[PDB]
Amino acid sequence: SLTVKAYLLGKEDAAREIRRFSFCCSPEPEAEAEAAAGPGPCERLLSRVAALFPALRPGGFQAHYRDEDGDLVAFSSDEELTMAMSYVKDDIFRIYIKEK
Amino acid sequence: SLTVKAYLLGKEDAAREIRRFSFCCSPEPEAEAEAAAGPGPCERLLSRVAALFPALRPGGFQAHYRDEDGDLVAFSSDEELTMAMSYVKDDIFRIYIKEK
Amino acid sequence: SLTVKAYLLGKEDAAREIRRFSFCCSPEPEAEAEAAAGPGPCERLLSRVAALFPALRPGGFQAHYRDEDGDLVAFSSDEELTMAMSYVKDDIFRIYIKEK
Repeated sequence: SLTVKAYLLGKEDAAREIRRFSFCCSPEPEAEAEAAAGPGPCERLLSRVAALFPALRPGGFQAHYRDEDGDLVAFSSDEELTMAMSYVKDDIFRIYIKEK
Repeated sequence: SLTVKAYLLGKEDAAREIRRFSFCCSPEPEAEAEAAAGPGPCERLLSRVAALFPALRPGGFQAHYRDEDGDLVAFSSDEELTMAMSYVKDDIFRIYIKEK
Repeated sequence: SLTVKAYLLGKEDAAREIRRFSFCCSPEPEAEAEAAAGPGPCERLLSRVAALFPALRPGGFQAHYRDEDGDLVAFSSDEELTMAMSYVKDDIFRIYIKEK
């Protein structure tokens, strides 16, 4: 299991709302194309953040993760998630949620 | 029939979105308590504005109507609607929508 | 794999020597009693620290790990290792080596 921490950013980049959800270490929830048609972790995470942060649009936001440099990188692909977890050594995945 | 015009207000009180819906001249849509349990026009209007203006909360907004003076009066009662229509002579009811 | 960082402490608790070794995520290196006769991780770690820190005795030292409070707890049992790793979220296990 891996708890993912999300940080909501308003206009002054100030923490509006905080919420976390339990995630599986598994690559993807489903295997069939009826349930995985390419993505998996990204589409899963972006789903929870939507229901968790109703303050903004359901799918009208980008999640930005810090890199080795610290800069924000708006991720939106499973390939980018596998990389983002490579940074964190612990079982906590922090990310910066922003509404488009 | 009576078309109700709503004006969405952001932070700078600037018209974000515009949308209208056809309303009935009738007092209330239903008569039974299963369908009218006190309110009628207010609850009906506030319902449409929610589905029409998804940009904000479903029921986390107040509709303000101009008076004889011009000032905004956040209405939220059927008794206030019957009065608001008394101002307009035409078949067009304008109101200022604001998200709480 | 899990890199274990060790910190050598002299008389003034000052970092004398620094050295790291690659460890396996596995419970124990061997299964037979000829190779595991109770311990496993502790006996393995304490073995490397000895060859790595020849400055002191081969088996005349105690390794102290920080707890939730931060205090040092001289560990010397496999049961204590499994717990020590539970603190660190990353893949880096830090410990304070002291010669008896």
